Amino acid sequence: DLQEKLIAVNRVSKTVKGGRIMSFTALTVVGDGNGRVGFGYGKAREVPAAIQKAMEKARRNMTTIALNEGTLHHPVKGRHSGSKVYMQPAAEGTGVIAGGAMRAVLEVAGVHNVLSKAYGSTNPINIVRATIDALGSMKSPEMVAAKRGLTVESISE
Amino acid sequence: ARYLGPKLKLSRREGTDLFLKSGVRAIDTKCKIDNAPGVHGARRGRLSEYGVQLREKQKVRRMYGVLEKQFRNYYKEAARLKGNTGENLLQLLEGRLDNVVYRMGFGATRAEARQLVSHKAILVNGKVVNVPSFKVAANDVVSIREKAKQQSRIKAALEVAEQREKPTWIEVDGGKMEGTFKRMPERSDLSADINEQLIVELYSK
Amino acid sequence: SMQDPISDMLTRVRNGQAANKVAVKMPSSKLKVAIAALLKAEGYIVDFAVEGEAKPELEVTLKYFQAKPVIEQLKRVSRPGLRVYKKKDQLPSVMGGLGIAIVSTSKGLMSDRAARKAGLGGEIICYVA
Amino acid sequence: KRTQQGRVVSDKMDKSITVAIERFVKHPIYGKYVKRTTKVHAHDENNECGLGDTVEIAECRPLSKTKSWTLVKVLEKAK
Amino acid sequence: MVTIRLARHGAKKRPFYQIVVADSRNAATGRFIEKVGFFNPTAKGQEEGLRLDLDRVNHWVGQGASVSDRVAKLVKDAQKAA
Amino acid sequence: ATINQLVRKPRAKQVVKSNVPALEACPQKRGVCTRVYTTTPKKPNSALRKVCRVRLTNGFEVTSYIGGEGHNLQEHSVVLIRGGRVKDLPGVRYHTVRGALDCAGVNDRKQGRSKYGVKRPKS
RNA sequence: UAGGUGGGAUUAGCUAGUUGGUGAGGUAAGGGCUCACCAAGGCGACGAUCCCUAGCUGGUCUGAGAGGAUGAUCAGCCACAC
RNA sequence: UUGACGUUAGCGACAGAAGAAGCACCGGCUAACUCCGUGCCAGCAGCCGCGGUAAUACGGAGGGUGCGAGCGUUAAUCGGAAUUACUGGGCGUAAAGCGCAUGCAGGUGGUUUGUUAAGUCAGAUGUGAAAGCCCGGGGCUCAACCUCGGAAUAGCAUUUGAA
Ligand SMILES: CN[C@@H]1[C@H](O)[C@H](NC)[C@H]2O[C@@]3(O)C(=O)C[C@@H](C)O[C@H]3O[C@@H]2[C@H]1O
Repeated sequence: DLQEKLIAVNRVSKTVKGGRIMSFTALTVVGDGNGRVGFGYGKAREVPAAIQKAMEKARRNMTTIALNEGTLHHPVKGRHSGSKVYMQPAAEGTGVIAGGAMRAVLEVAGVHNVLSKAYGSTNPINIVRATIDALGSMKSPEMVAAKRGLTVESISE
Repeated sequence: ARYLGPKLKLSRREGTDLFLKSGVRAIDTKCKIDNAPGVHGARRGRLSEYGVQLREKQKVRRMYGVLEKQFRNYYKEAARLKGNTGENLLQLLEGRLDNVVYRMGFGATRAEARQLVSHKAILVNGKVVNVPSFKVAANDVVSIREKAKQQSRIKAALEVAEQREKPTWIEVDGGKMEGTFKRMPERSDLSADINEQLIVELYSK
Repeated sequence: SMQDPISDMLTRVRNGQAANKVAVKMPSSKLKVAIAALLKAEGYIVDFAVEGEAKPELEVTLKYFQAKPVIEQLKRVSRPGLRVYKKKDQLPSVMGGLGIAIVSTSKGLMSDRAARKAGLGGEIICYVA
Repeated sequence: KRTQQGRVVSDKMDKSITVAIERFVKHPIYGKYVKRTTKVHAHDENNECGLGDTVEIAECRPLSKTKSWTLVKVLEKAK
Repeated sequence: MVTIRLARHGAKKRPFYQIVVADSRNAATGRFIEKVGFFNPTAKGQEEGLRLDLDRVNHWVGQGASVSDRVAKLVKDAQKAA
Repeated sequence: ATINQLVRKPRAKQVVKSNVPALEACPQKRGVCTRVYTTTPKKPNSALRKVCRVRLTNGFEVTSYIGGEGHNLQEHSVVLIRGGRVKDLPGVRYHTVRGALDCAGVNDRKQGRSKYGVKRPKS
């Protein structure tokens, strides 16, 4: 499987005695639409090579997230650098109500119904890190019951 | 208003068939369907998420021949209604009389269907309805007035609709020229080419 | 001055769990012990014990699972500087129902679940998740 | 018998206690509970009460421009 | 005086009357004491033409409420309905 | 800020300002041109930009831009002004509504005509 | 009667029928409502006084909400009629 | 005998595609690109900017996009703005710790028994106009609209409990 999205391309510069070496950063996200998601950030002097590098990096850095059949089990907060993300489970039909970067991550991860907001910096590179920080923080009701030595019933009763 | 202008052009933009002609000739034989309209038609590339969403919304509007103000109201109802906003929107579009006289086969297109409806050809439960956008309910009986039972366009369109797959939520006696909207279609019943999700997303954006 | 012993209890637990401490001791009190009892019931601590008669100390044994601390969140809600009382229909859900909120009702100190089932509101002490 | 308790906060008027009634209210915005105070000139026929006393007053007919409360009962006299 | 009278609501050309107890001095469509029923002069299908709480009508008449001629006829109609 | 601080002094609403103070919250305003001149943009930009000093009905004197190629505005012309900064021209906060009162449509415009007051070409 | 209902502290004191008492008058009716007399009270940092703005409400608009903005039409209340 | 509306709605019958499409935009944001004219001029512009010779930014044209009996502009409110942050922000260096302290009012306050029940919580009763909003219906060919029932009115008063 592995759906791969390109969140951002950006032209960066190193100043040099000559003039300016201009290069390209690519922020990509990969996942299986069913719990795995990874990001990759690649650099190169050509755009295709950056995307390629990012994709390769992404594949290696993928991570399980506990989803509730296309939504979250509970609300989560993420933070990275100055980017803060809130995401909340939603009813089916809602769609991914996330903003930029955050929606790419949620697409490939397999979230179809979520409510989001991104506070603070909306810098793609940081949002993506916050989003996957948050998706990492999610636990299934079973996991939460396992940890508290109770049953899914008793947790919710 | 109703969009009165060239039909296949729309299909070319949307990059698909919207069934805006009767399927007696293949859309590809009547137009360069794989090129968009105009002088930059053979130059397609990156569309934005916004553009992607926009297109999907327009795909569905243009299929059913609804303008934006109406379409946006449908979305608002689909939202208000209980359950899946995406599905509700499709069942709202599928419940329209101009669509329902097309699904039954009285009209060869959804635009002929609409003329039939406007021109007072159609009864619903034996009363004359000439509002395209009327919401045919479950177990309603859409029929053709005895006056119009002799229109050869109708007879034509029935055999055109034989060439398509049957709606399993509509029953039609084309001999008596009456149909029953048995029930509202499910999401499964309709095209899975439609990504309703994107249209919901467009109307949050 | 220390003007919120409950928050001090929670801090001590939160910092203990962070430092991978086995147990945490603090000056005991009724409400501290009551909280500790609920946290045991809900499976967030291992156990507690109140030693001493003159100046009683409380010892919460902390709980780890897969070498992560069981308590993720331990946020105090009703501070001294801003008390928080919710009616039964307005009780906070924590971690989408998977965490507790310790309510103090007039029939004792209970989770938000048990408070809702009891149709009691009360003072919101903290969120445990 | 909807009375209200309070504390005498002036007594210098003849036959009149100013009584400070104290309500504890949640703040509309910020959520904090907050002492707020109604002063309410009551009528004291006998000049019983003294600055500091805790009295129970009851609403009555207007007895002056500012007095439409009356002393029911002194609850706790001052030190 | 207190009167039981029709208060026109509805739309242009489609009058729908609330039967109200009111001080006579008010505008017919303004301050009323109690709504005791309604009268749809052009009711179709399942829509009721006349609801009127006769108990409340009698209550008010017994307190010296007048009835308008129209409400007086609808009271008869609500009694031939009873 | 602490709650008790906010209870003592609540968070202050922010006084916003209109960029079009002369309009006095009206969609347009009539004025009489007192001077119809040209001015040079702020630099990076280079042009001769057609403007009018206008005395409005509310007694404000303001400078309005006169947009589109060519105009018929002398001193004493009665014009309608709307809001609209010209970024290049420091001072100019209003546009002269073309095609309204004494101001005429831009001659021989054929796209965006409504914005310039020109009627539809008789085809 | 109580609570609620704009802005300004580069507006901090304000009040002397003023605040309360007694009696008389007066009113449909309690009441400084008025007068005489006695006392010196009353209000105010939980913002009196002053200044600016403003009819109030049901609602309306916006907002995930909490809020923010607003008070045409309709209905209630108030005020006014060169 | 009583209809202002009134030549009423609603129905039929005729005849014929017959009588009926604009407006903004197409440099990025933002859906839609080319060619000519122009040459820091003329002009554009919400923001970033565009124009000094191959201008997808100016003007026209062709083509396209959006919307449609409208479409644009201006004004105005909220939103986005977590950019006054209660929900929901900050203050080493970005704006922000009073130079330091003492201290009244205020805010807050250790442990514990009992009591009280002001705060808190639960319930009852009264009230919270009607309309509106929302949910189910009902009636207009549909819709707007009208309308029935409910929910709501997060409050307040009285009252009974919990502690
Ligand atoms: C003195 N010779 C210099 C010296 O080799 C410089 N490197 C330290 C070298 O640096 C270059 O290679 C650069 O990259 C910069 C450029 C301006 O000059 C180039 O040529 C530079 C040579 O001219």
